[PDB]
Order: sequence, then structure tokens, then C-alpha cells
Amino acid sequence: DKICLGHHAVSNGTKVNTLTERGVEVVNATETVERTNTPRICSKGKRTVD
Amino acid sequence: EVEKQIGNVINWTRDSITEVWSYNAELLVAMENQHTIDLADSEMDKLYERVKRQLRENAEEDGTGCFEIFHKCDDDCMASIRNNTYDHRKYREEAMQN
Amino acid sequence: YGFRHQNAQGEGTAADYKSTQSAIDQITGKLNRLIAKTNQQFKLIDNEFNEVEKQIGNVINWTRDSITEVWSYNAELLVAMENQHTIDLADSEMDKLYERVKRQLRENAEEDGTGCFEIFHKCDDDCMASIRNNTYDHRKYREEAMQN
Ligand SMILES: *[C@@H]1O[C@H](CO)[C@@H](O)[C@H](O)[C@H]1NC(C)=O
Ligand SMILES: *[C@@H]1O[C@H](CO)[C@@H](O)[C@H](O)[C@H]1NC(C)=O
Ligand SMILES: *[C@@H]1O[C@H](CO)[C@@H](O)[C@H](O)[C@H]1NC(C)=O
Ligand SMILES: *[C@@H]1O[C@H](CO)[C@@H](O)[C@H](O)[C@H]1NC(C)=O
Ligand SMILES: *[C@@H]1O[C@H](CO)[C@@H](O)[C@H](O)[C@H]1NC(C)=O
Repeated sequence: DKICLGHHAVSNGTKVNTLTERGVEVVNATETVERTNTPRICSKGKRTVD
Repeated sequence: EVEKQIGNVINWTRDSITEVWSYNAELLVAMENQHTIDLADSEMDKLYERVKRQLRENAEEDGTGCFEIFHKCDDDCMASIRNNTYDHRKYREEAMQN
Repeated sequence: YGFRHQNAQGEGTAADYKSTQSAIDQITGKLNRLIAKTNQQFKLIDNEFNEVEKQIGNVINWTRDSITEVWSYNAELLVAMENQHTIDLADSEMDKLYERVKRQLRENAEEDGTGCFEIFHKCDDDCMASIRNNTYDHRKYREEAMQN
């Protein structure tokens, strides 16, 4: 008979703060604010004086 | 032991710059989120209407995100919709009987 | 957003709940995101009553008027971006209202392009109230519409 169109939806998504809402259930996300560091001085390519 | 006044000046400056960038970061992401959902909803229109301008003389419409027809054809039709390569002209003279 | 209609029983400006409150909530969210508090406390870095240092007062005034030109450019750009966005999200649910009407009356239809309607028949206010219910149906005399 017919077709439909659509998109993709993950069953457990991420909530982002848009411009006119708070907590919008979005499929995917990234994280502009990196919280996890490497707790050492990554110093290859330099001569490094502790 | 940083100096008391200029440390307050730097903290006035940094927390301003912190309030500058964090307002910018909150505004940017919320602008980009609204823009990403704008450029996610946009090519619904760019997909769904470029389908509707091809089946158009068969058509009535329901408005779900979907299709209707006058006839029944096989999967050679619906695979060609994804090829952007559908054609109609061969029995419009029978569609007025439908 | 609203409606207005013309038939044999009367006329008069209707209204609709669905996309209205959607429009008011998106700007209220746009309000409450922006109508909000800067949580960071800004201290007092320069004096008002006696004798701040000449160079660092010029530095603070260079910094503050930069930051003033930073935020006022941002405030002018933000509001003008949000104004253009608000009129974008005001004009958007014209399309979201007006075409979800046109994909229901569609086999009756020709079109004029005013923001309005056309028909093959004449029915009462049971039709036009159901347009605001999103609950219109057509299928019962398409076999007579080809005669029209
Ligand atoms: C979402 O983005 C991440 C990147 O961190 C990627 O690994 C993943 O495949 C993407 N898609 C889904 C459905 O999670
Ligand atoms: C500046 O702020 C930091 C934390 O934001 C604080 O540790 C420091 O003591 C402050 N310095 C002055 C001079 O207020
Ligand atoms: C669709 O595209 C494929 C490859 O692009 C082609 O082999 C095929 O003939 C096209 N048409 C249909 C009806 O599948
Ligand atoms: C800094 O600017 C204010 C007004 O913007 C002025 O009253 C004050 O005298 C200025 N201070 C210096 C050191 O230029
Ligand atoms: C419209 O909605 C109201 C309440 O939601 C309902 O009572 C009514 O039957 C519906 N249909 C029409 C044609 O008014």
C-alpha cells in the first residue's frame, strides 16, 4: 500500500539544554566540557625539567 | 602571596572572563543545540517533500510522515524512491478512473 | 495563533490551544534560560571615593570597557539573534499549523495562498471545530468529488 518516512531513536538518550527548553531527550551527545584529566604531565616532544 | 589589589583585579577580570565564556559556552551550545535540531528537522522537509513532488498526481494526503497511492506496485517502486528515480507518466489516463 | 471561519451558520474568530502553548513555552524556556541569575559574585576591584592608581585604573578601565564592549556586543548580538530566532520560532509554527491542515483536506483542494482554505462542499461547524481537534476525516464521498 504505502510507505512512511522517519528517523532513528535510541531507547535511552541524553538530555541537552536547548535555547528555549531544559532537558530535551536527544538521541546522541558529546561533551564540550572535559572533566577527566590525565593526572600526570604528558610531556613528549619537549625537554622537560622537573 | 599574590598582591591583594591586583589579585582582586585578576579575580574580577577572570571571573568576568569566566562569566564571559560560560555565558558564551551556555549560549553557544544552546544556540548550536537549537541549530542542530533546526538542521535535524530541516532535512525532514528536504526529504519528505522531494518525495511528495514525485507522487503528486496520484495523491491525496494524510499527514503522518507517510504515503498514499492509487495502485499497488512491487518493491521496484519503493527502492527507486531511495534512488531518487521514480516515474509516473504511463497510466495517468487510468488514474482519473480511480 | 488563531482561526477565523465563514459558513452558513456564522463567522467569528476562533482560537486553538495546541501550538499556542507550544509557542509560549518555547519562548518561556528561552526566557528562563536567559531570564536567570549569574551565579558568580563579582567583587569590588576599583574605588569610588579616593585615589585608585593611575596605571592600573587605566588598565581596569581598559579591561572593563573591553568587557563592557564584550558584553554589550554580546547583549546586542544575543537579543538580535534571539529576536531573529523568536520570529523564526514564531513564523515556524505557521508552517507547522497551516500545512497540517492542508494534508487533511488535500483531495478536496485547490489553493489560493492567503493563509486560508477552500472546499468542494458546504458543511456545518462540526467540521471547523474538529480542525482544532486535529480530528477531521474525508473518505465518505470522494466518489462525488470527481463530479465536482
Ligand atoms: C554517538 O556518538 C558517539 C561518540 O562519542 C559514538 O561513539 C556513537 O556511535 C554515536 N551514536 C550512538 C547511537 O550512540
Ligand atoms: C582569587 O580567587 C581564587 C579562587 O577563585 C582564590 O583561591 C584566591 O585566593 C583569590 N585571590 C584573591 C587575591 O582574592
Ligand atoms: C537503484 O539503484 C541501484 C544501484 O544504484 C540500481 O542497481 C537499481 O537498478 C536502481 N533501481 C531500482 C528500482 O532498484
Ligand atoms: C575609569 O572610568 C570611570 C568612568 O568610566 C572614571 O570615572 C574614572 O575616573 C576612570 N579612572 C581612570 C583611572 O581613568
Ligand atoms: C472536539 O473536542 C471536544 C472535546 O475535546 C469533543 O467534545 C468534541 O466531540 C470534538 N469534536 C467536535 C466535532 O467538536
